[PDB]
Amino acid sequence: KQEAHRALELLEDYHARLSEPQDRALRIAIERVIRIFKSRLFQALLDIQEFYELTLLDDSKSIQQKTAETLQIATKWEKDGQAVKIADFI
Amino acid sequence: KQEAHRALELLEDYHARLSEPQDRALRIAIERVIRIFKSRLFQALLDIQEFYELTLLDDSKSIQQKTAETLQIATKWEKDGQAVKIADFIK
Repeated sequence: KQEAHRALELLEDYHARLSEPQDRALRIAIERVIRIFKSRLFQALLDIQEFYELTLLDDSKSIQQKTAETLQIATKWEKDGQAVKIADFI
Repeated sequence: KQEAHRALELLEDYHARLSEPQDRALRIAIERVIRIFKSRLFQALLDIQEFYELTLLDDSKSIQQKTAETLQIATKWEKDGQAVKIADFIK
């Protein structure tokens, strides 16, 4: 139970088993959750891809510079639980 | 290539090839990226697990109430997905 790596798998399976017409509104709402979650995951993975490209693959940057940039990215992620993040900002 | 689903794999491979002593500080910094990224993914997965438990598994909630809750969590997560950081507080 509650194997974190399976969380999305289980949500998808719950969706698949929701096949009665009186349950259809819930089914469509869960599809929206699934889409939104996979978009979050995709953006996270692009954070890695963009770091890999801007920093690690750029042979013009010194090891020192690459190290600094590498530390900076992880610090941002580490601080996100205490971050003030404003939806639909100016 | 840049296939998103393999982005962490490629980073793991770069780490593995970064074996010279002058590059060791960068290797250790990359270990920290990998650790922190995995924590981010775990926490995201727990956001699903927590919704699944609280809403979908609770047979005492009507389909209507589960639907309402599911819609609200999508609205919230959509706002979160585009929110911009302005500050963080120590602690």
